Amino acid sequence: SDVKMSLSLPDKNEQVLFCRLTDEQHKVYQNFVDSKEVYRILNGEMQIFSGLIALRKICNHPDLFSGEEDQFGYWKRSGKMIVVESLLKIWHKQGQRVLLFSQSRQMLDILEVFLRAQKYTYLKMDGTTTIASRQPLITRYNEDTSIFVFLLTTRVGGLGVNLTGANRVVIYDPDWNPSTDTQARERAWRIGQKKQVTVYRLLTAGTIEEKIYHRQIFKQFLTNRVLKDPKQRRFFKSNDLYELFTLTSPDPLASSSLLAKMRARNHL
Amino acid sequence: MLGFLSARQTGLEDPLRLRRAESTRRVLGLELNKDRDVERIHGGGINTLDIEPVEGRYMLSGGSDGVIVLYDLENSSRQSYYTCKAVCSIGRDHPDVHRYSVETVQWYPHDTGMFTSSSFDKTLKVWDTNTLQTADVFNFEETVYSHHMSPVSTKHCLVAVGTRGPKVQLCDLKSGSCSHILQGHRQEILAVSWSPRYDYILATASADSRVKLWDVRRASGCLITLDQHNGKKSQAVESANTAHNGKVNGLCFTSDGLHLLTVGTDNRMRLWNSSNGENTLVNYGKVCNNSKKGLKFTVSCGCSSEFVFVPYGSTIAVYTVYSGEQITMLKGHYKTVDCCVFQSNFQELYSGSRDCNILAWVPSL
Repeated sequence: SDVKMSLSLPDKNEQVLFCRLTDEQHKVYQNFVDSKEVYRILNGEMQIFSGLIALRKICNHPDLFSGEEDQFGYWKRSGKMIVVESLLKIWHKQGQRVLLFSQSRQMLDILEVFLRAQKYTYLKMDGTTTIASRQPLITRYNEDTSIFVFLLTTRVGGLGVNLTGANRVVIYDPDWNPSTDTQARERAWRIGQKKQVTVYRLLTAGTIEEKIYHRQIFKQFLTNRVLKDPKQRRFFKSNDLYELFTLTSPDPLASSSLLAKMRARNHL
Repeated sequence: MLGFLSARQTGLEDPLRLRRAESTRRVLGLELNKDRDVERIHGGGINTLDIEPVEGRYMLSGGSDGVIVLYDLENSSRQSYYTCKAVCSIGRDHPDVHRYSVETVQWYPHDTGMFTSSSFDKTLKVWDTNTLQTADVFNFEETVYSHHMSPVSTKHCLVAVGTRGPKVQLCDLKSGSCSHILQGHRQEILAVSWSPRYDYILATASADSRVKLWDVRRASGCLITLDQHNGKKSQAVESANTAHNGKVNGLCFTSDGLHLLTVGTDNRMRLWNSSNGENTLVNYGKVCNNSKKGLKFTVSCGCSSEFVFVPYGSTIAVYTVYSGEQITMLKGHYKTVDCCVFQSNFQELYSGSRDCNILAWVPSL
């Protein structure tokens, strides 16, 4: 922010998208939140890991119950995938290069399958890909514009890799650690980015994703309370309790300066 | 003495010669107050005294009964014989008196508009010279045995605090951050001192019987490790390995921060070089201390040969720092002496003991 003018970067945009659950996806979410397992967890009986993981999987896609054009991970069954198809269409028609992120490897595989269903030229990288081949792949994608979309797991997709070659970035799935999201979305807007970039972070409105978004908002508030300034406004969008299982879909000093500073410290 | 005046007038000898010769001759002839008497205000023993650095006029004093008294030393009366009045006081009725004996009290160097004080109630209050109100406090988890502000730092304003915990705290007065601790010691820390020469070199000593010269900028514990026998081998950072065989409850850098004098409960004193911690084998004989808490002493400045005024039982014992001669003994107290200060302007000594007295030793003739 204080170096951009002295560095001549292009413009950036931070649009956040609030998706709508599909009928099947909404039904699955409603079924699961009405299950007995979540009731047991809310009673403290069982570990909270399982319910959270299941909800994340559902919101990413109804892959719990693998439902032609009905193969496992069919794009129209998850609203986020429909919106992603729309955006990929628009950007491919706009001749832009897109960056596609995801937290989970399996949803990355479903996304790859959908991309193969389309004609888009993709190029994927996760922990599975051999390390020796990774930097070559980065060089390739930053080299040729033929590859339209780049698939990544955020745990390797972020973390110091330079992907100025891409133009557009979409964050499919949120996470508990906002730093992951920031690193991913900063994979594009770096030194050498010669085109305007815009960020699209996908959240299923009124679901677990919105609650995780609130939590990580509170986290940026905590961090900015010390790194940027101490006058940080109090987080108020949520009280951050354990009711995120619910479905709420929308619709030299001279001995005077020292004394004065110290009094000021004492009068807070 | 007339010869010095002749030489000085003729330009034979630099005035330096007369100045330092006369200062020494005054220090040798020191003896109990012919022409002073310190007003009595303390109900208990006096734990500390601190004559101000600039102009050397006012003298704080911290009693064992929680009261601080601020003195005036200049003979404002017209008589040859006078008394040192008390200007103000943090009495027992002040809303901010310490609940217990005051263990250390120190003027703010570079400006008399402040003074710091510490006490066994685990508090280090930072007063105002003029308004006389505690403009801060640092509350600690264990009793505060001693503190010391750097005497030369124009940049930093840290305040080393040696408490009954094995962690040397470094509070700051610029925005107050009492988090810092120097890891490495092993038991209580009975004394701490800042170098007068180098800004950041802090030397602390602990009841586990070793002194350790830290550098407070580094991140590598301590620099030097003081060892009685200064053998070939080296050690890591601990309080172990016996600078003295018993508790070390005393520290004083000599006037210009080269060497380092340490008294300890094993009835010995040792002069160590402070560049390499090299015990310089000066000895001083058998100096009696058995104080269970900090032991304050001082060294003269502006004298031809450098002395040290070390309490010795109820007597102040004067030694020559570099030669170990016992110049004399001052015998004027009735209980153990606990702190002595030196007035470098006129070569005068003030001494405070458990007997609730602050005596003045002035040169005779």
